[PDB]
Amino acid sequence: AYKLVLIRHGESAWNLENRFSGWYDADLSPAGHEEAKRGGQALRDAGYEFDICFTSVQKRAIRTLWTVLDAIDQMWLPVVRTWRLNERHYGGLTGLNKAETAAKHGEAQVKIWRRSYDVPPPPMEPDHPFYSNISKDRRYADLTEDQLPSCESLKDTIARALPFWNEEIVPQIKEGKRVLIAAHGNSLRGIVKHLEGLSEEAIMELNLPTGIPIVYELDKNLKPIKPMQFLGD
Amino acid sequence: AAYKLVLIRHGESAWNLENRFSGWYDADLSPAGHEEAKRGGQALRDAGYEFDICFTSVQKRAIRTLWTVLDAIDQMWLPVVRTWRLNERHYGGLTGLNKAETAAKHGEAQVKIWRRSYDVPPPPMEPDHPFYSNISKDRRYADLTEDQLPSCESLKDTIARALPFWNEEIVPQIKEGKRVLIAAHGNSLRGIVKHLEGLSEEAIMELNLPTGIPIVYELDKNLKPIKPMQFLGDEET
Ligand SMILES: O=C(O)c1cc(-c2ccc(F)c(Cl)c2)cc(NS(=O)(=O)c2ccc(-c3ccccc3)cc2)c1O
Ligand SMILES: O=C(O)c1cc(-c2ccc(F)c(Cl)c2)cc(NS(=O)(=O)c2ccc(-c3ccccc3)cc2)c1O
Ligand SMILES: [Cl-]
Repeated sequence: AYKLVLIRHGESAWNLENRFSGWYDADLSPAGHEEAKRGGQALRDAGYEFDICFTSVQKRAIRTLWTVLDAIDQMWLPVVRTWRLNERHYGGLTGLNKAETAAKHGEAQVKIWRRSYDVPPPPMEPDHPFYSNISKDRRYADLTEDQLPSCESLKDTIARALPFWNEEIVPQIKEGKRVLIAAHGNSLRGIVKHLEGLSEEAIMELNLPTGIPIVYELDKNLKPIKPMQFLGD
Repeated sequence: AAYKLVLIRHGESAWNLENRFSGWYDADLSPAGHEEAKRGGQALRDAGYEFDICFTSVQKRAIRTLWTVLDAIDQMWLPVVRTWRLNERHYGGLTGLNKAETAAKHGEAQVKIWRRSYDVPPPPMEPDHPFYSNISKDRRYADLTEDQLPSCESLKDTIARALPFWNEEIVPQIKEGKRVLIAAHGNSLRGIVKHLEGLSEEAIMELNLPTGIPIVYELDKNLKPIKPMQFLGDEET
């Protein structure tokens, strides 16, 4: 029975997890850092051991992983970072709070976006205050023109995450390597969807909690042999 | 020049404060060591340095130094490669002894021999050593052949197992134009400086690298330094 563990980072600075932070590289808030500590301590009290870690290229996920690896005295582990595990790209909405989103686009369009699986929000355009900050970030310079999103539907997000799971993470798990994934709600969502074979309506309802380890036990075909478990209280 | 390389040696560890031999023991930075790294990182930030790949040991006092630097220069997203081959020199049986216990037990003449020689290792870490299993049975070394896992190391041993990693895994990255950062330890960095500068044994044994301070090499396309190593920081530092 393979053992797999996911963790989702906690709160970021300037309330950005409630402002469609997306591909903006918001750091963790102090509270989010503390959550990561607690998730780490939990993994330590339970004596978990990993052999390799996967994360995104966004600092709030990376710091969550650093914090965890610190807590469990495993900062020596190999770490692979990939843009394919980034949070969903929210296009023009990146940085808007809920009221500003409604004011600028109207309630009807917002609802359709909230509930649609393959309707992207509007793309982030060059006068967006995050446009060059994200799309001209060195860390994406190896991405083809069609790989760099200006916006993403949830389906887009999953479609770009799944290839990295297939080609990079599955082979590690199959070799018996205990894997830890520190990433974001919507990239984790694609992994949980493909694991449990969930529906679009189902994955759009799943609300993964932040800062607590998410344990999977999988059979020899990478299928869950029970539901997901949490670690802590 | 064609290429630029940055090295950094970690600062003070918890066992430095106890003046104990660490070697492969995985001692964490002291708070002052952590601040050293923050200043080093800040010096890299103020000079606008950019990297593409990082290499480090599997010892937390180097890894945390690298973490602290990547944080300071806002490049936490960079790929990072960890390897035992960049570990501090293994001090064998002296591991965990402090200065007084070492002097008391072995005397000045024998210690002076050890300090001044290049290919004379200290006594091996025997299985009844108090840190034998904490180090030699630590699972981070499970992939090592019985020949690779040292019981003790001369400086020549440490450089001999460091240089293969620099030839096989760092040189290709450099010749590929990747801007490299190595965060490691005094004696593994000694291997690299010895190789880059063609220094003699006598010279390398006399070389003490500053800690928590960015060490900058300007290399030509053959990886030959074109000037002496430079340091980044304020006038005093
Ligand atoms: O003034 C003196 O009489 C004098 C005496 C000694 C001395 C005395 C008793 C001993 F048992 C030994 Cl081993 C050395 C040392 C120095 N200074 S030193 O040569 O630079 C020197 C510093 C430190 C270490 C050391 C470090 C770590 C572990 C073990 C030894 C060895 C040498 C003296 O000026
Ligand atoms: O850098 C070098 O190449 C170097 C290497 C050695 C050395 C090497 C192998 C050995 F087996 C022994 Cl026993 C010593 C010694 C000195 N000089 S020293 O004065 O003797 C000296 C020794 C040890 C400490 C120390 C001990 C514990 C914690 C923190 C510091 C300080 C000072 C060197 O400059
Ligand atoms: Cl890392």
